[PDB]
Amino acid sequence: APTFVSVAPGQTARITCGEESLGSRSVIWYQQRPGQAPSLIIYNNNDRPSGIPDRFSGSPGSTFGTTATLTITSVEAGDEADYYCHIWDSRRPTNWVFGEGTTLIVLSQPKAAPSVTLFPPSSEELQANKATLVCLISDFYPGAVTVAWKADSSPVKAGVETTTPSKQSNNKYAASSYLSLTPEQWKSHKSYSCQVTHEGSTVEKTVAPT
Amino acid sequence: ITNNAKNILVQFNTPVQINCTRPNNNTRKSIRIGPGQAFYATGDIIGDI
Ligand SMILES: *[C@@H]1O[C@H](CO)[C@@H](O[C@@H]2O[C@H](CO)[C@@H](O[C@@H]3O[C@H](CO[C@H]4O[C@H](CO)[C@@H](O)[C@H](O[C@H]5O[C@H](CO)[C@@H](O)[C@H](O)[C@@H]5O)[C@@H]4O)[C@@H](O)[C@H](O[C@H]4O[C@H](CO)[C@@H](O)[C@H](O)[C@@H]4O[C@H]4O[C@H](CO)[C@@H](O)[C@H](O)[C@@H]4O)[C@@H]3O)[C@H](O)[C@H]2NC(C)=O)[C@H](O)[C@H]1NC(C)=O
Ligand SMILES: *[C@@H]1O[C@H](CO)[C@@H](O[C@@H]2O[C@H](CO)[C@@H](O[C@@H]3O[C@H](CO[C@H]4O[C@H](CO)[C@@H](O)[C@H](O)[C@@H]4O)[C@@H](O)[C@H](O)[C@@H]3O)[C@H](O)[C@H]2NC(C)=O)[C@H](O)[C@H]1NC(C)=O
Repeated sequence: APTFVSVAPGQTARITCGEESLGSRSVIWYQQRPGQAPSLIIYNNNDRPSGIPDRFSGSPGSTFGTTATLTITSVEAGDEADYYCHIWDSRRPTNWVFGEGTTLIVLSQPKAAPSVTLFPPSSEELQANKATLVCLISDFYPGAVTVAWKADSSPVKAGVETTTPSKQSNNKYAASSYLSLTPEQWKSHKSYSCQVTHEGSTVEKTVAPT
Repeated sequence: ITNNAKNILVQFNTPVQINCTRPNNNTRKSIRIGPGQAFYATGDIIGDI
């Protein structure tokens, strides 16, 4: 669902949101800072409300066949947030759900590689007929999550739950991945593994029963 | 003029200008339907209805 865009400090940003325009549009853009409330940036495309800098510009809604675009030039640290677009298309019915937001992130220091540690399910858990693999990921930047569980050759899609990444008073973010299986399944496959990719760099660590 | 069945034709001395448009930006789509024969159908409409 989320879409991330990396922009160096003081450079232009490109934000895509919404479907292709079928009629004359009235695009609305919103700013949702982390933890805060969504704040308005642009209404009726390039036109803005009081107290908004001119660095934010909206693509015109007169053309057809293109997607809306919020352009931010020379991004400051405060502009980094989540941005949603509200589409008012003449050909399309009323939209009550905003479009998939774009997560703008200023680099704000050098990229860090994830530190992964995989642990087998606890022996005490086998007595309770519950088996859980824990894949820990930390010391990574930016906060991009890539979960990949491979039981030997073939993966398992269901039974996996992961949380949102959050920083813990450091550049890094906190990612924890889990997997609920059965005791007879842990002894079924020869070895499990959880692969973690970050910005195109994959890290893999395996685990085997005893 | 007394008989209603006959129409009443009028001729103007000053022209009244009229502006007509079809605001829909249609498109032509030629789909071959026969050898040497081609049928022309309306395609996607660009812009506001
Ligand atoms: C009058 O009725 C006719 C039908 O009788 C309508 O014609 C239809 O119009 C719709 C669009 O309104 C067409 O859907 C589009 O089809 C595109 C072509 O897809 C095919 O080729 C591509 C590769 O070239 C393959 O990937 C596709 O395979 C897949 O799709 C099929 C189902 O069609 C699945 O079964 C397969 O599993 C594949 O998934 C096809 O072979 C297609 O590219 C296009 O996709 C865009 O829109 C979808 C919407 O969900 C997006 O998910 C997708 O990512 C594309 O996104 C566009 O827009 C975004 C911005 O939001 C851009 O960033 C993208 O780059 C892209 O521009 C869509 O699925 C349909 O094919 C067509 N059918 C016929 C027979 O004509 C008329 O529109 C209708 N007109 C009016 C006025 O009423
Ligand atoms: C009715 O709908 C028509 C489309 O079906 C409209 O035709 C469009 O008219 C505009 C100009 O008003 C053309 O724009 C020009 O395009 C050329 C070539 O485009 C090249 O670059 C663009 C990206 O900018 C790219 O998408 C193209 O593929 C080409 O690589 C430019 O050189 C011109 O500067 C100008 O941008 C459209 O191309 C043209 N559409 C088509 C499909 O030909 C028509 O204007 C509509 N009616 C009215 C009254 O506006």
